[PDB]
Amino acid sequence: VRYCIPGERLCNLEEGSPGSGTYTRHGYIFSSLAGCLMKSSENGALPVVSVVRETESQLLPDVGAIVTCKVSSINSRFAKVHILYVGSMPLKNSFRGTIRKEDVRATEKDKVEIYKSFRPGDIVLAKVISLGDAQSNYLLTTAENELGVVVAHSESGIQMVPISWCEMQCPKTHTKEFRKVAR
Amino acid sequence: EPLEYYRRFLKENCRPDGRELGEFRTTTVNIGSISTADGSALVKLGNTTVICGVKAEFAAPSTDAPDKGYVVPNVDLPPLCSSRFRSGPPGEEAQVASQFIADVIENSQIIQKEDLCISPGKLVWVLYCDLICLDYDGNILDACTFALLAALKNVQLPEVTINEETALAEVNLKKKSYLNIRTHPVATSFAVFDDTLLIVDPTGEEEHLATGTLTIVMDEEGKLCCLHKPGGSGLTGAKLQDCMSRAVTRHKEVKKLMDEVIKSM
Amino acid sequence: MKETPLSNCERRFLLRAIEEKKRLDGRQTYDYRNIRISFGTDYGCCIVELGKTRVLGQVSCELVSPKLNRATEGILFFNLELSQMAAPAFEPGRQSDLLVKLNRLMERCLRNSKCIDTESLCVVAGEKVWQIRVDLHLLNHDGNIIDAASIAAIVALCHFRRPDVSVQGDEVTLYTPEERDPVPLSIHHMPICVSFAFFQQGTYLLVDPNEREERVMDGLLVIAMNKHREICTIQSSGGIMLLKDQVLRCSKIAGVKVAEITELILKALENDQKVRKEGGKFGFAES
Amino acid sequence: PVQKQASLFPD
Amino acid sequence: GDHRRIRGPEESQPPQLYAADEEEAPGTRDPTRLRPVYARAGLLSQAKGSAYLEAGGTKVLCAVSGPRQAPAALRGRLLCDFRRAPFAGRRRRAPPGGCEERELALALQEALEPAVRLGRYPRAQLEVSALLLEDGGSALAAALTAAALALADAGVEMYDLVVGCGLSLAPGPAPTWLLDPTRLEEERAAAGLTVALMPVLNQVAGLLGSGEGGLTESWAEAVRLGLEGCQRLYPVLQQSLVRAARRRGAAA
Amino acid sequence: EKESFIIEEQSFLLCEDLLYGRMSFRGFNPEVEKLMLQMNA
Amino acid sequence: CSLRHFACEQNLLSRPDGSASFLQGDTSVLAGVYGPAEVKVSKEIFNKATLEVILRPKIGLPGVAEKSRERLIRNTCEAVVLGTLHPRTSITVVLQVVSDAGSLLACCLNAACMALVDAGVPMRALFCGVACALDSDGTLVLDPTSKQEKEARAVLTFALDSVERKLLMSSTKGLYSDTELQQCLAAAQAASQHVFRFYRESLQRRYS
Amino acid sequence: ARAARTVLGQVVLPGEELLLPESRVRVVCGPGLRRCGDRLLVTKCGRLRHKEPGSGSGGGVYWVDSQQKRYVPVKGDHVIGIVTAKSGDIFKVDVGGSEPASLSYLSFEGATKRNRPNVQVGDLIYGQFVVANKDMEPEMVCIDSCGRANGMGVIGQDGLLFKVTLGLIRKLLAPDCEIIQEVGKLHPLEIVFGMNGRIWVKAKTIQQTLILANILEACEHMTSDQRKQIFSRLAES
Repeated sequence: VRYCIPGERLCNLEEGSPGSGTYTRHGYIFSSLAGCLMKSSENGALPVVSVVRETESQLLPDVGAIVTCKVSSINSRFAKVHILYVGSMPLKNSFRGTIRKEDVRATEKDKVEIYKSFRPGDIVLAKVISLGDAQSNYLLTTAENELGVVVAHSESGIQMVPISWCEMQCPKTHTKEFRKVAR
Repeated sequence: EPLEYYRRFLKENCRPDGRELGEFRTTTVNIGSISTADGSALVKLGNTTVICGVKAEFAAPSTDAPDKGYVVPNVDLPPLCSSRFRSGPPGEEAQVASQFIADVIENSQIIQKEDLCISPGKLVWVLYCDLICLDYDGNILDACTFALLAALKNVQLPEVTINEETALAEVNLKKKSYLNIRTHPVATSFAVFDDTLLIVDPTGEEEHLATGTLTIVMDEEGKLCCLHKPGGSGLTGAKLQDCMSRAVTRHKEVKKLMDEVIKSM
Repeated sequence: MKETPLSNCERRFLLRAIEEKKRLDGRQTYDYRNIRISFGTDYGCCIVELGKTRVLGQVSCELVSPKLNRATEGILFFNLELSQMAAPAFEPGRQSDLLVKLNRLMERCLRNSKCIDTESLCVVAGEKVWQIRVDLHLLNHDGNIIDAASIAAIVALCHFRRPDVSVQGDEVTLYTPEERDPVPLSIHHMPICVSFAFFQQGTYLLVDPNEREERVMDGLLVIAMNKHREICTIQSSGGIMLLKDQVLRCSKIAGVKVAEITELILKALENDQKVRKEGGKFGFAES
Repeated sequence: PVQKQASLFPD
Repeated sequence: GDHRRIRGPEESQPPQLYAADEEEAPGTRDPTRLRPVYARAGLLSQAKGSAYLEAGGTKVLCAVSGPRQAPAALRGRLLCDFRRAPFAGRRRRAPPGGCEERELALALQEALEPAVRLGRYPRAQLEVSALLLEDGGSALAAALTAAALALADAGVEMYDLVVGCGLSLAPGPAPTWLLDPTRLEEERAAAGLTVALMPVLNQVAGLLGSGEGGLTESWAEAVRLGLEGCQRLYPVLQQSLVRAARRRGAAA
Repeated sequence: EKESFIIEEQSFLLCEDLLYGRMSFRGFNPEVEKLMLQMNA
Repeated sequence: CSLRHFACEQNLLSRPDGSASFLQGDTSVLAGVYGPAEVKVSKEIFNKATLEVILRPKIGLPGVAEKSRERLIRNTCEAVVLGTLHPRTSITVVLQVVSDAGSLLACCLNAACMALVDAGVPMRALFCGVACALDSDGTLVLDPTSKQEKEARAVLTFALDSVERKLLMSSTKGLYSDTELQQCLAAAQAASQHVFRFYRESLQRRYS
Repeated sequence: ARAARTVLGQVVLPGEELLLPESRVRVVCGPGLRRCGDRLLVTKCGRLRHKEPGSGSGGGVYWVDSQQKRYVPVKGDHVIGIVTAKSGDIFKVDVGGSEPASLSYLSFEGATKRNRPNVQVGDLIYGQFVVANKDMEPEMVCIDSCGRANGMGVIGQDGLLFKVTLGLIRKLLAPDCEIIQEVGKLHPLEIVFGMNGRIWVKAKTIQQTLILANILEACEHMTSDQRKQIFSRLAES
């Protein structure tokens, strides 16, 4: 174990290659961060050196993921969300995703309707597909019956229970709201 | 799911940090850390931090009260405190806190403006007390008041004289004189959740997700200088007498601290 | 926020009703709306409301070191504020063009016309002189301001009274309104503006336009006048091509209009003084 | 250069 | 009158100008000397990265509010706000400033842009905020070093660190270049200078100077001397960063 | 087997009966006159 | 009575949504409300209406004290006003001090409430504002006059609610004690009862 | 907190809770009411009012006849609008609320890609909402569900569009109004009432239109004197 510094060299190119958090100058590699270095080794025997600030080391929500999020804004077209838990490990770097209109139910019917599936201020979980290019807009999908809304607060302040596929109700009083209930 | 996550601790008579809903965090000070200034005081409550520098200058008084040496506070919440502030002029919180500090200075009467007149009608001191926040983890008013008081005790001023031949005044930066302060106002904060739950010294999040806030300044001789109650879910005197008691306790504690410090110099 | 847009229907209807010489509420072109002048309790406050446009005016005094170029005469500080209650668009620091033009126009009109006596209000020539500021506030915005702002500033500056002062050598002694009777100001002549609005490049002209008429107008001619037929200011805005006879006629109109407004103002002040000389802290005049 | 101790931010 | 701060007096002059004395002069010392330095990174909590540096009466903070959305056009930015506390220096100045704060801000930006690599931080602006709690000599150099520490702490990428150093000129008959001076040696001075470099690749990043006088050779000697000083200072900052990283590893 | 006992509405129609907005009096746009005859019963 | 003749008037101004002139004795405030309207993505917040208060006197410019006071009013209204109904919109409350004769906040609050009413804005409960002045002798006075505020050692503005007569806001000048605070608070509650009776009378005569 | 039946014609003020009698019978909470548990909180000053359906099972309905100016996008309300702009397929129209509503180029009666409607900026419209909610921008349409514009679409031109209070409309559209009936005898006309306080009127000449608009914006509290005065004026036009 050794902590490095944004100026110190680490190794010749003949003794390693830059993986991340580094750069190269004439016949040498040079760190670029205050953190811990590590030289991994492939079966090829040529090491890959890298430097990491393990405070928030790295996370990556891949395609076949299951990520929770919070519904902030909505429209007849799409509903935007914020990423909180990628699996079960939270990430203070809250990424921002989107859910399309048709990409809401496995049946893919156009009859779907956002205001009857989602509402602003409720938590869902979905599957990412596209990372995005400019703003890294994750596009999430809920084309599955064990997906979508899990917790949802009532008209004003009550938490409801998922009775059926597109129904939810508050336990104190009685009122049938409409969502894309999960499971 | 922050609020829910927080009620869980609240109902276990605790907090997610290890405080028993009625106690503060590690309070510390440092006096005389700075030479360029007449008075200097650093205060920090765990992560929260504040620093007061009080400079002394000359100025001409008004016509309604020639024998009044001005005391001008100004609070600065620069962007390095928290990200909720941006490079530019002062926002709203800085200005409110400034007016709070000034209201205190004027009502507690810790200092007699008359004790700052050299030659009435002609000269009088002006104490520019500049406070600066450096970590806004919460409860910045208590820290500001306490640091102000500390530095305003540290401050020792020179002595000046008047010469009729020259018709001007001269200073003696060698000899000096401390500054008499009568009252020792301490501030105690509170955060009121939905109806009846009052937490003391609320940090950042606890103030973000709260229904109301409260602050109370409690002079030593069983009196109050300010009851800052900006909005809230409401309160009855029964949820207020308890806060006043706790404020008296905090007064005792911080006054002991400040005495120990000024005596350890 | 923003002002709701104007439909082509309303625009065309207005233009046509102008063509046919028909206003909306039911008045002619050479007519103002019922202007009311109401007073407050403190000498120097006046609420003047023409139709729906209400404007408040306060007058305050101070003693200060004068400016070297003029060590004999005092100072005067105008200011007009467009309160967000006047209309939505009047956010702070956004509608700055309107503020600038109104304030410059009012300053010009009153100050440079020498309406009051900046000399009478001297106390110590070189050290301490008076300082009269006047704060106008726009409360409701329905149409014509300049007229309202001016009537307000004038009613105030004619319904204001200074704390009396005694002097000997350099010894100056101020006193309170309860120890002596405050002294009024010194006016020479009361000017008040008059606003004409041009429609269809100059063909039609209206007086005291409402808000819609201001939205479908291309040009605005302000003319300041007295009861003695003395042009104090005139201004053309809106990027419009007028002529000579137009300004001549508009001036011959402003004459009568200002005469009448002045009669009213004087009546209002008379009634307020009469009331206070009988028990009562108000004064009211109606067009 | 040798170091010192924090007159202001001791730990 | 400012309507965002408390109503104070119009003008206010300090008492020193009304004093009557010949202030004390420092005298003699080892010209190639450096003051004792206390540099620690990781002071502040609510900030992604912060640093604190003390050298004599000099006391400086710096914080880094990290990337905040706002090729050669999709290239990062960093805007720096230098700011001296109103309770530093013999005289008081209102918080705003507008004369030298902005000059020193430009200096910091011109000395940081090289070290920092902004290709890896596109469409982003790093808000660097320096604060000078007490002035006791070389200030701009302390600010460069503190901003460098804060950046390296927040974990922004770089090429090398930034080390500053301030020099002055003795107005004596035999004028010698005084290294890392005090506010007294700096107000009783003829010329002043400030170097800042990246010691690994040995490249200046931003310098500055001024003079009641001088000449080519003198300025050159000053430059090289400041370079040597910065070299001799680098290890302190190195150890500080290592220490902060160890404390982070300990916390988790 | 439960059902809501009170429901939140914000429409003045269920609340209160109202005629058809667009109308006409003795001649203008007889189409609106037949609309009146139709929708107001 | 223990407090002084005080009247009000609704729907004065044509351009703003709701307006109210509230005067007591010789202090007179004027409030104008712009109901749920636009708001830019910077000022807004989901699931809540942004309430913004701007208070401006009739002399000089607004500085700091008025900003503090308008924060107080802002948070009081956020306490009573419902905003989970009208998210992503802005309610705006403009206050103008036609006259100043002490008991200022006790007038601004009442005017704000009446304006909010006239604008048909969904409120959870009315609120009111009173002011009690403790002279040196302890003799308190409700709805004081500027003379009484200058000749006194403490002044206390209390913003109360109507449902359960709690304490929504408290702004104090001077220095006072505990028992005095409690008793002046009780007197404030009685005064608030009277003010609420007055509101009901005014609205009864408005809907007639 | 008492006797919903005893205050069905009295002035209720916000904060007031009122409760209703009973196993029970379903009821509905009006616009100016709100539900707190099994009680009704009031949110707006108003002369309370009640109604019951001709049957005996419906229970009842409650509300407050609150007067005001600002409008809120509600569902199933006929509303005038002012096209503010067009973005590609959909063009945004103003209503007088928080934000501008949206139409679709194929919602008007009989329109497709090869047959677009004639809507120009500044044009005024008479539509109704199909999604009016606090969480989503409101979309409106100028066509009944069956597929025919039963009076909807663009208004037209050559008229006066003014604005009045909402309670004034809620009253005028009543089948027992006297003013709007008496006007059908003096001179003809044709007018659109929009539930957003916005009214459109047309007649043959313009003097008549102006007299009519003034009447309407004043008819809330007109005196018999002014009443017959303006009636005589219309008779003399």
